[PDB]
Amino acid sequence: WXAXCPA
Amino acid sequence: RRPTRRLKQMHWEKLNSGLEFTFWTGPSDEANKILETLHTS
Amino acid sequence: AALVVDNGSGMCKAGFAGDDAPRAVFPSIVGRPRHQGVMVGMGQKDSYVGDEAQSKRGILTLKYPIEHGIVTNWDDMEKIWHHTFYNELRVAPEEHPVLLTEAPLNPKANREKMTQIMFETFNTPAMYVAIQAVLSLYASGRTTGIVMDSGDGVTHTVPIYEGYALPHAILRLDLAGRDLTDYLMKILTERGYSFTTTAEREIVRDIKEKLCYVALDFEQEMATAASSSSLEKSYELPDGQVITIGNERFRCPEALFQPSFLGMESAGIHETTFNSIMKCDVDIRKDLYANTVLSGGTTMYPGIADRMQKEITALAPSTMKIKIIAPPERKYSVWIGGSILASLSTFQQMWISKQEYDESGPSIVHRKCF
Amino acid sequence: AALVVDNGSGMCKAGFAGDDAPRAVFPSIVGRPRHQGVMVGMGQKDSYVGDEAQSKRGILTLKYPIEHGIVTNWDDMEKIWHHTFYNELRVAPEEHPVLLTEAPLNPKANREKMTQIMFETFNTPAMYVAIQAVLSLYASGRTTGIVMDSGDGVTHTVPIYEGYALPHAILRLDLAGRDLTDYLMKILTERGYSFTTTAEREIVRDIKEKLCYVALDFEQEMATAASSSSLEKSYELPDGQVITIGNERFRCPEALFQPSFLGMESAGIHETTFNSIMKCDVDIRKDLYANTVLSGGTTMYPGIADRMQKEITALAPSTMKIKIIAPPERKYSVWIGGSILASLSTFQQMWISKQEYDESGPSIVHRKCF
Amino acid sequence: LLHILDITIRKHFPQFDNFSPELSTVTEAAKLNIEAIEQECSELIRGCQNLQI
Ligand SMILES: Nc1ncnc2c1ncn2[C@@H]1O[C@H](COP(=O)(O)OP(=O)(O)O)[C@@H](O)[C@H]1O
Ligand SMILES: Nc1ncnc2c1ncn2[C@@H]1O[C@H](COP(=O)(O)OP(=O)(O)O)[C@@H](O)[C@H]1O
Ligand SMILES: [Mg+2]
Ligand SMILES: [Mg+2]
Repeated sequence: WXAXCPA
Repeated sequence: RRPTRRLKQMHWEKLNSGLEFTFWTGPSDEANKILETLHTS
Repeated sequence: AALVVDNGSGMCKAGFAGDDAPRAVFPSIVGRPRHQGVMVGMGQKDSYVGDEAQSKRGILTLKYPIEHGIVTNWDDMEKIWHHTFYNELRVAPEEHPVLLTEAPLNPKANREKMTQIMFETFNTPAMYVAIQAVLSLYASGRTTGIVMDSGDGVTHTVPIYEGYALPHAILRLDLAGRDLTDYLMKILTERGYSFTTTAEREIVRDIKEKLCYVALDFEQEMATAASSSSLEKSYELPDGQVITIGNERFRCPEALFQPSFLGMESAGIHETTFNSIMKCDVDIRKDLYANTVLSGGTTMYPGIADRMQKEITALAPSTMKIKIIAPPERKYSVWIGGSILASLSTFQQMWISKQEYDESGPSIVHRKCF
Repeated sequence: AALVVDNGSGMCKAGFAGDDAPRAVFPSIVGRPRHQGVMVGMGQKDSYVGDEAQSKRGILTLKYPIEHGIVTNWDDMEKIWHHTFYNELRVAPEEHPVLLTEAPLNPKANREKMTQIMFETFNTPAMYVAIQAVLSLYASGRTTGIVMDSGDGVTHTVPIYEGYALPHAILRLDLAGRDLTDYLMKILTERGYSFTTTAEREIVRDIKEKLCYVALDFEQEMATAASSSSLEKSYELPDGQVITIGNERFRCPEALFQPSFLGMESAGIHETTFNSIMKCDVDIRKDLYANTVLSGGTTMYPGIADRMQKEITALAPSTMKIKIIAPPERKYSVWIGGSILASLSTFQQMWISKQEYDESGPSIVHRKCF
Repeated sequence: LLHILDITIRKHFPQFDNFSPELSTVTEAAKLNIEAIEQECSELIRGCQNLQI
């Protein structure tokens, strides 16, 4: 993702 | 000009008041143009 | 000086009678550490309540003791009240009567439990319990009207008259701040932002309070947001990352007026207010229309006063006049109204004295203070 | 015929509409040689895609273009699709429409770039995007139930009452097969085995696929393994060494029902199913309880269906009956459902024509597909 | 019947193509109650003349 996680 | 076949009949409410007060009585030349255009369009 | 403690789902406000602002306003959460402690000698506590939990919310599982207006955990509720008196207010309830606030259509079990808990664990000399919606109009200075009570629990529309709550005319509504917070993160994932944990739910709540607003026209605003980037605003996460929201600003607060976004068949707060008024008598309908007062933190969105007035005007007959009263202190309207009632000289008559409680028992709360 | 490409985080399946099984099933990995080529006799291609990289995985850095169902690297994704159509399916995309699959609650930019790539690089006549969980229900011959999909990146519960899924009750968790693989190699070091590199990651996945199983009673099984023997299994590594794993057989799959082992506050795969059902209407809850369908490779553990039924029964009211449906071919349920949808005559009007995309650009994928 | 009138006006009567932008005060006037407005103003006169006496 963008904000949060890695994706 | 009348149609050659019977078509859908739309029902209106006749004006109880005299038509002289209404704008329908006034024979403006603009109204005559509508009939001529409709008969040829 | 009688304490005015207003427990709530989101925040609990505590102070003293006669003051114009609560002394302590802290979140109503009870967090516990989910990781084992390795550093010895720190004297770390077992449970953190209030501002301490929020500061260390990264390594805690924040649980709200009150959900949908009903206390699902009566052990954590005692913890918050203990923290309110001894820590935040630093006043022993032994020599100060305590005023509590209920919720509209509250179960009788909660009413007696609140009296029993405080009269024994804290043994306060006196008590009085009042409706939150009733106190909302008292702060505004008018006794007759309809209150659009909204918050982090459940939205209530209580058309009180002569300072008395009408029991049949109260309409419930589950659309609250928590639902919008859960809905905001569901639509924020469309831009690539994933907030899922309870610690990150507090972050989304900060975004909602700062950037979200109510658009006057939904269809007009939707086209403008897509065409131009003027509506986009930037927000900074605690870790330093910068996020951008383009049209979620007016899409999350819009769920209040169109509950079909969340999948709820019930109508919005604009129609619930109109429905509640219709349940009242015809003669008193004129007064309620011109004396409607919003309350709670949910109704603090910019432009909500104008959107509510326009939409309720069409539903109401053209003869009726609409006057949405939105005081700027509506966040603490419940607490301020409680302070006004406590400071009254005639308020001494309907105290629930400790001596009277023992002879009558916990059942006295139903008949004494209603 | 219409190609049905089901891109997945771990493996991608491609085939033809109307067939009962995917034509080509290869891992979705792109590897590049970190070492320097020394010989000139062979081609020594820049990058290897699919099972070609798996055979030579020793000298390559395997990278997954898809993480948690989101395409992180669009340069490598174009390599995989170019490999699917020209090397595995050996067909020209310019003549056959292509059906793709996307996980629910995904960023809008993920499926917007998919439309742009299909219509500009491969020049496919038509395209369509469908939810992975929705197609999993069609493979079971049902149109009313809840699908518990679980793969490498996403574990989403999508309650589907009718032909269209319920959007407001979709729950998605970022805990799937890839997360368990990282946990398996973390607790494998307790026995003295160290798997770190991405090449060694593929070895762990083989161990998980063959030896791991879900225990009916985790607490009772842990005590049984404490007595040693009768539970340790021997696995042979590509080097030649034989490794034995004891309580790690059921500890790794237990992270699904107890995500607290991975440090995630999210609920387990059994509670997230009950929570998803609770968000639906009261009338529909009866049908969803008795028509639970599992899908994906993660739910292929021996005994997961039995364990899931027990957990849901305790949470669900005793009046309702729980029936978990586990089809034997649930690994390819996503593709099989897509084959049925593509072969339908009614679906011919749901295709996105090339001219339609040109007039509206990539943004047409949001309005048409779901 | 009305949908033919749209194509009939557009094809042959360009002057009648769009009259809604030309006349907009009528739509705004449709949101007000004439009798209620007349009664409301009439109340003001009655109150003041009673005040004079
Ligand atoms: N300025 C604001 N704008 C929008 N929402 C707000 C604002 N301030 C508070 N809120 C929302 O209102 C909630 C606070 O509810 P509150 O009124 O304290 O409940 P209670 O009525 O039980 O005390 C918070 O959860 C927050 O999401
Ligand atoms: N027999 C099996 N036992 C346990 N796990 C399996 C088995 N087969 C596949 N898996 C897991 O399922 C994952 C892939 O499942 P699948 O849904 O078919 O692909 P994707 O997740 O890419 O759509 C793999 O990462 C693997 O860990
Ligand atoms: Mg409140
Ligand atoms: Mg999959």
